[PDB]
Amino acid sequence: YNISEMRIIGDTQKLDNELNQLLTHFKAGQLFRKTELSIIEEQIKQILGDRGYGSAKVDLYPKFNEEDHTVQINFIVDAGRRIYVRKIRFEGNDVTADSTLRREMRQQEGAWLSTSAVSLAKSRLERTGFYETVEMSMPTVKNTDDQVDIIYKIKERNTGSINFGVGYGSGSGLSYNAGITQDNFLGMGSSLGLNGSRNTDSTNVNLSYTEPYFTKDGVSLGGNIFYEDYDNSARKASAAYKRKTYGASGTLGFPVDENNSYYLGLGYTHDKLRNVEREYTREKYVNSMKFPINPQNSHYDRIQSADFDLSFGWNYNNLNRGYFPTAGSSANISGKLTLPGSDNKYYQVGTNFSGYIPLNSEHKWVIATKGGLAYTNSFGGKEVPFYQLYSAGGMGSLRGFAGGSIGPKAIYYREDGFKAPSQDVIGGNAMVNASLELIIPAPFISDKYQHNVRTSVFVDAATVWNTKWKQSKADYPNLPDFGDYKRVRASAGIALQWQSPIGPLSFSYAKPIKKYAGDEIEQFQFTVGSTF
Repeated sequence: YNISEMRIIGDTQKLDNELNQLLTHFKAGQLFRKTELSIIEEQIKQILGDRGYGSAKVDLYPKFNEEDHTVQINFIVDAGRRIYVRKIRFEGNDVTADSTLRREMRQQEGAWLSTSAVSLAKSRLERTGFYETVEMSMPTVKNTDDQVDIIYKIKERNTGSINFGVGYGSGSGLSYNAGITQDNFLGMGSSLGLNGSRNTDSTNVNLSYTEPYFTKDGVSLGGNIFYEDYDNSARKASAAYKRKTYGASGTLGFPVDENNSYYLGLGYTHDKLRNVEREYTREKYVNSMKFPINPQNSHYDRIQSADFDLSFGWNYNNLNRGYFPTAGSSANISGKLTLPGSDNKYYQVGTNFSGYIPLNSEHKWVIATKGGLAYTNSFGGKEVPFYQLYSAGGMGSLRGFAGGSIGPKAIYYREDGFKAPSQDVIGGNAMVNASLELIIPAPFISDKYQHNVRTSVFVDAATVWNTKWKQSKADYPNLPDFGDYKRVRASAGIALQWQSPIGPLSFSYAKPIKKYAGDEIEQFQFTVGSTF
């Protein structure tokens, strides 16, 4: 029954200082257990470990009194010699690189052994994915004595992957993508990938190179070269056009706060447009760039450009979970700008926010909110390139409205012309959207699989306008004020989502609470996706 005191006995070398306090566990009745005496010993043999003494014998050998019924516990500490690390080396690394492994090393050479930063480095080596096997050695550098080399013996491993996805959704339709990837290319710890994918709207091929380092301090250098073939002809986010673009880009990533990060990028991009059936606001751009038109031609003599751009962003993530966060928030601040050598001459800036509030110790009843702000303008007597405009609608912006159904309408030519107001969304340079939802527990489902599904009731609301439409306002008194930010739409609905064993399904039934004439309403919306 119980214990008197604990004086921490043993040897040697001023260890009794940081050993004693305060892991001696002052007192509060001083209980004692059979299996709870194992780990306390380990706590001490680690304090020595970081200080140079790996080998350490901590012997719990308490002697009890059968009269006073008071166990006098005793720390019997054999602290061994102080182990000095000469140099660390690797073997089995046939393809890798002394570099690529000696980057995850924390322990320093010609320095006292710290068996933690050492033991934690073998853990850092694993979890990279580069090796199947990582194991360390302590051989003692004969003759010396008391010095050690610590070797890391790795088994290289297939760091090449191939991957496919297939998916279907209300807007987007049938989607698939494939990609091929070699990590640790080529023993340098970077990653090279080939990727391609298909929407109804585009096919996009993409070569990308990622250097996680570039600076010792973790700054990343991403390279990307890409081709996109966009074709918009099947929609309502008509004001259809065809765009073919190629480009290439380097972007610097900065890993600051685990919850925060920045990036800076430069990129060159070349866009080529065909079709483009010639409408009012677009013409303003076509002329802005002084390409020719010449009626009786409908459509434009094809349009081309590049486009050196600068890019900066900031990324905040709290979010207590990968998917279905239950608390925390997340946010982004991003900006694009075209540089002196570009055509086009414009800038973009954006901001999103998503946050989650639980009403519960439980976390089953959560209130979530989301808001986004997007704004483009141009300069140098140039208009914003019309294919760079915003629209809202659909999951992600305004449920119950079809994708890209919210924004300024096109006005095509009817010779005299530009008195053929259309339903087609041509898009705008200012977007705001926000959303508020109550996540409630999923009925019928549960209890073990109750995560994996998220039921909710929401209100979405969005608005897309053209800031410059004032210059064109009169001349079209019988069309709405396309420059009025107040022509906000909104909806309310139920929304189900679930992470099935085949991939993520998410559903939505939404009814509009505010629409405008000619708005395309798509109440039921859903996506379905799989990856292999």
